[PDB]
Amino acid sequence: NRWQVMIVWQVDRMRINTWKRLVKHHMYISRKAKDWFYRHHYESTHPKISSEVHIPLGDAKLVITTYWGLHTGQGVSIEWRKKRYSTQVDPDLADQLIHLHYFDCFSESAIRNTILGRIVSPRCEYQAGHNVGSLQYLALAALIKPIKPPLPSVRKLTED
Amino acid sequence: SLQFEDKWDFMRPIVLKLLRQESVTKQQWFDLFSDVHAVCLWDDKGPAKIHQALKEDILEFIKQAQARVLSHQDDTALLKAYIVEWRKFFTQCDILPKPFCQLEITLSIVRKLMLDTWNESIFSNI
Amino acid sequence: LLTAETFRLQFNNKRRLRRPYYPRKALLCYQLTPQNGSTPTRGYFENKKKCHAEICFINEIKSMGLDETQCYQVTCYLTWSPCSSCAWELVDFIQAHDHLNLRIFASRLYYHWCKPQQDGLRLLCGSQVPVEVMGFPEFADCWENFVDHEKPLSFNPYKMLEELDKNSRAIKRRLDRIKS
Amino acid sequence: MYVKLISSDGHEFIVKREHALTSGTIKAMLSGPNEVNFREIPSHVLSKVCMYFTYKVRYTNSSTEIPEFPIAPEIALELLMAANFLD
Amino acid sequence: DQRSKFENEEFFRKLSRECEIKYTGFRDRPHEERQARFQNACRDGRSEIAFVATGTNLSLQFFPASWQGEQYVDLVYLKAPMILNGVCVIWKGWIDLQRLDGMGCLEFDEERAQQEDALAQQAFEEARRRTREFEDRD
Amino acid sequence: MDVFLMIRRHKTTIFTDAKESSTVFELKRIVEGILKRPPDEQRLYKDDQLLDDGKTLGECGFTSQTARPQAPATVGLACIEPFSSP
RNA sequence: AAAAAAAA
RNA sequence: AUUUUUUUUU
Ligand SMILES: [Zn+2]
Ligand SMILES: [Zn+2]
Repeated sequence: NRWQVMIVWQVDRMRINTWKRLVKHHMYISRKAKDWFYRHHYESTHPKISSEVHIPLGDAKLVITTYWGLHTGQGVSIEWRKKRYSTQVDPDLADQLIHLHYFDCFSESAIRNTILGRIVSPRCEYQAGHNVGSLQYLALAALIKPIKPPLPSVRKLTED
Repeated sequence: SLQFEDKWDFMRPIVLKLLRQESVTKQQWFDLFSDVHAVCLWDDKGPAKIHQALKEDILEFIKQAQARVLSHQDDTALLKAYIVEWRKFFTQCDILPKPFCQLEITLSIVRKLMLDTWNESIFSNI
Repeated sequence: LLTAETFRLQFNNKRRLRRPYYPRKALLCYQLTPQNGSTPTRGYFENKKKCHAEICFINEIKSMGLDETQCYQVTCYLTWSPCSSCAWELVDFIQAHDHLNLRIFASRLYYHWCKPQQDGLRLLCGSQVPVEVMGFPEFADCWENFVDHEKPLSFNPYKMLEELDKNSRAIKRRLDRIKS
Repeated sequence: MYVKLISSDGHEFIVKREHALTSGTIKAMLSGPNEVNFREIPSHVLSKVCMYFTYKVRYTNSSTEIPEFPIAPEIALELLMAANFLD
Repeated sequence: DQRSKFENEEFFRKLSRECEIKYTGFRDRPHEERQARFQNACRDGRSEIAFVATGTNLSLQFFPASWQGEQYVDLVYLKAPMILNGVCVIWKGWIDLQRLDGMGCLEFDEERAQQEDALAQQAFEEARRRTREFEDRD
Repeated sequence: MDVFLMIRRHKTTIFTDAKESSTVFELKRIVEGILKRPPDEQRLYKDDQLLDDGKTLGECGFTSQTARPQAPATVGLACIEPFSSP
């Protein structure tokens, strides 16, 4: 018998429902996640897949799959795909790769304006995309404290 | 705030001592690093004014080198002068680009500036 | 292959259909061009039970076999355009197979007022698959290609083709405005 | 092999060379024509820079838990300037 | 750098430590009957089986091949080759020789590392290494 | 997670690392030798207990959670000079 | 009751 | 014959 092996992170119903509601809200009601995709449970022939969120990053994409009938059941999986090449991706790296393309971050000339006290327009409200970088960011975040409906983060959905 | 006024002239002797392979203490190096950072930070007109100043300095040094080597018009004298001046360019291309690291951050380039100045003054002429 | 009457009836792009109320069913006319030099391969599929035309086409192209390293240009003229399930299965198939340049041409839009169908069409466009409305050039191409003209027929195709092209302006504008 | 960064107040912070090589400013400053002196960075900020050197060189390899660096906001702005000098 | 990446990055250090793996499933059913279901599920590959790693939500899921389209994996033979975090690995362990619990860890997949395509791998490497911060022009 | 330590001899503020239950002699064998000082004529201190002379890793066995790289714990050697303030 | 057009 | 609304005409 042939098999395909893949990592599923078991999650409960409340967290999966919250993630789906948030991604749906920011796809349509809001404007941050218009470029994403969504594959409902009736658009896929896989008997266990309940949902699929596609996040196009450049010429590649990130697929977050939510499953139906597992044990101890459902779960979430994360994959990075580029033209039939696929890798498993952990939640933290998934968030970091998401923040590279989509949600607003500090501009190039953001450290200087803060140094002199000048106002900085483009902030970084997607903190979940930053998991150690540089001391400049840490000091900047300690200086300026940076959404009522929380943005879609893969690490909060895939908690526990 | 304090950019290029009473500041570039402060490091000008240090810049010309860094050029021509003149001995410079480490404390002067650290002071020049701090001054370059302050100039590039406080008013941000560094990658332009520092750029022009370094370009004119390297061009003036190249012209002085041409003046000092035209007195050695002999072919053997020209060759030995070129050899020692190539040692000088090696040392300067090694040492000079390091202090102006913030030039890249804002926008080294002084190394390629010296490279093209030497190409125009020497390689293009001879 | 198709028929002149079958072509003019089943490939209509109008929103009226006159007093007679024959049903319009989704059809797929696919054509293969390899760069090696092989002749174009022609075929047509219907919405057989469960196996939507697109899905049947995918199964046909998978089963008949082709080389992986040779780029092939596939063009499918769909009567009704692909639905969301087909828009996703086709996207997955075209991502799996690198050497297939897929061009979808729709004579009319399938439930274009529903959000999931619009999102499926945007998905198809974004994932390297250009889906465009039929115009006069492709209408004429699939006319003289997938129809035998030996048998006599009424209604000069010249008029037929111009009628279809004229009908295919409002839906062209609708597709051009549907991508966002 | 341990470098000895001297602050503007004379406070000498001795740190491992590979820890102080994190910032490109130090890496470029040391090599050329040991011990590094500073004219602006005070002790209470060079100390935090060295602490961050150790913290990053320890936790960069880790991929599961990353404890937050405790930065006092009332000094963070000034700290930022020092970081802008180094990184 | 794929070969070296296994030995230092903490994710693989915590994953490859001979972790205890417990099958999750029909625990409500009687233990003898439940191990019977596990045995007959491993007999014919027409079901899914999940191992919960005994303490974390991470689970290894085995699905039949013909569930996501047609497009080696065994079942003491629990070899599971995959591409994790960009590097080819094999999750290997034993749970089927015992009743319903056992051991499992990771090993390097040198053959899959060499056989894997290069352009996409370096594309992912560049994507992972780079940081969004202070990258947008201003 | 090995303990991370800083030694404050007046102005000098050495930074280093040590094992969770490493002995004091291992702390001041070569690590202190960077200051060009042998173990002789040297004795470690810790807060108020003064650590006596050494070799007693029990009292010197600071817990890993009590001394993080983010906030390493001071040691002292001999008075100390407090850090300046803005 | 019929024909034509636009939008969703 | 994929539905709703709007406009014009008989
Ligand atoms: Zn950000
Ligand atoms: Zn369909």
